[PDB]
Amino acid sequence: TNLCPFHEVFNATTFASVYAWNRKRISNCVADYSVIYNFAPFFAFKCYGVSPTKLNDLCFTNVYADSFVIRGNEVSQIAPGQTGNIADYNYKLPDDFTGCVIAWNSNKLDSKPSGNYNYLYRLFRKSKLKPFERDISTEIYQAGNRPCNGVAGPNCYSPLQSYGFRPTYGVGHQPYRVVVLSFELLHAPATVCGPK
Amino acid sequence: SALTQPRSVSGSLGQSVTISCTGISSDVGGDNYVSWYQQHPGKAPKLMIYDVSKRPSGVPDRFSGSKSGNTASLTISGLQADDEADYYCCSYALSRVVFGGGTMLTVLGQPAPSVTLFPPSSEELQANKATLVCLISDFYPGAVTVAWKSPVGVETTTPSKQSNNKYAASSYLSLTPEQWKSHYSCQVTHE
Amino acid sequence: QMQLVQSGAEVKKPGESLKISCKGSGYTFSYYWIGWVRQMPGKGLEWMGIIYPGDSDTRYSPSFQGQVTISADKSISTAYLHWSSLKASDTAMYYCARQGDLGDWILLGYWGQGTLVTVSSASTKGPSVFPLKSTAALGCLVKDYFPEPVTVSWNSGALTSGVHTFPAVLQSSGLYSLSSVVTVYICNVNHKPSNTKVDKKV
Repeated sequence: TNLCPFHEVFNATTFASVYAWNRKRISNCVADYSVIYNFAPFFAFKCYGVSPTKLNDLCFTNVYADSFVIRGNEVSQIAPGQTGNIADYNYKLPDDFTGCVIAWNSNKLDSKPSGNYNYLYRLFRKSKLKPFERDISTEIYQAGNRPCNGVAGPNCYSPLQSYGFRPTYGVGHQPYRVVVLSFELLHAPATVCGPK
Repeated sequence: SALTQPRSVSGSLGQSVTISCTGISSDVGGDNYVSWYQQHPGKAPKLMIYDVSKRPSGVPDRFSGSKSGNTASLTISGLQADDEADYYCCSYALSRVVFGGGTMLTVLGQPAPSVTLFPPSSEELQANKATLVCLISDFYPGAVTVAWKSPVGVETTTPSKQSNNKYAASSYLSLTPEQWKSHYSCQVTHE
Repeated sequence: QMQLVQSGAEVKKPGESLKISCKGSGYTFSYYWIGWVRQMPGKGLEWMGIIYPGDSDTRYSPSFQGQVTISADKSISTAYLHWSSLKASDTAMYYCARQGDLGDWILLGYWGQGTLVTVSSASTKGPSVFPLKSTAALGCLVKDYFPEPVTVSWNSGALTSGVHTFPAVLQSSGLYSLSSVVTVYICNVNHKPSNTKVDKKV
């Protein structure tokens, strides 16, 4: 059949903010994950429920690639059962997650020496996001009891902050792209498979 | 993919013009990876549009852009003589930039050719050669016709550097000294 | 100020394996990408590749995966193009470009002057100069030169008003020919491809 769109998710120029993680429907393809192994020295390739090696000899019902750039000191939060600003308010994976997390350094691409403010992260929210949830809103978060409006104030602040990634910052503060391939393998019909 | 660009376009001073760029790609993270570059004759490219919803610093505000599906457009709100240059669109969505074929904009404006004939020097005769140089300049239209006087080794170029928005041309009649001394009027015709 | 200068014109024959360079200054030549763009005569631009001076991470285009390799010396802030077994098709004006602080890492913000690379075998001949009711305009006639990057001036650059150098004419013999007139004097011809510099007066 037709090859799988593993391009446009790894070879993309810019990825998306964490609060606007994009999902790409991957169906009716022959998933040849071998093109990822020789892509770059990933910092993390933790697969839950499946082994990275024994991955091209199976089929999946519908796989979704979640792309988003996170900070280095919070890459441990993109995993099952984790907690934190990004885990609770931006992107939360379920405890029963069955997929692979692919993280690698992107300081050479997503980090300008003047500040890449095009990547934002949600810091304040009145409730924690549920698994596979997105919040693209930009409403001012009321921390105090005083009413608020469309303008910031001493007690209601903006919900989205900017990660000022710079090449001079040390490890942990550098940008780290993430590709969370969510698998769902069961008796359901198979739309994507490996190279036989 | 590959971007296609209308090789030639036209316009009039004070009016607007549009350029089409078909073949734009897309990736997971954005779809506005379109940019436009200007390049005058004999100079390097100059970025004028990036992040089509945005403009660079120092570029006139009349260079605005719009996006329409897999196609992007560039609008010059007010054509001037300094806009007679090639425009190349670029798509850098899949980590691989792809340029178009260029669009030569020929603005129409105010239009006679000045001709000057220079006879061969004595050094050319001593070197057993005779070259009659005929010059043409001060004409705006990008077309000029040249002839030689019986009705006539001569070459000439139609285009020329548009320093002051005025075209030019030069012809070089290459003949032997004997054929030159055995006998001229550089005939130039223009609209 | 931010500047990005390239090496001069390089007239070469097939198989000499020349190298073009780009000297960057005015910024940190370690965090900004640096690449090269090709532009053949009359055709459009073509991307070749980029390199991050920090680490030896080079991203090449599918059309230039092994035809040319890009390198960068972070100690001197310079990028290089290394050609091996040049071909007649490599004749083009190669432009250097760098990231920029405006857009994405791949967007070319600032550009260079461009270096002309001519891969030909037309004997690399030098030019011949001849000093040209009119009183008027004086000039000097130059002929018999294949390399196009020729420059003409007057009085080492003292006379500029009324001076106009017109394009050349590539005769059927494979040699160009141009002229320069001064509106009203020593005319200086500098054929860099052959290091042949001559001074003449009308």
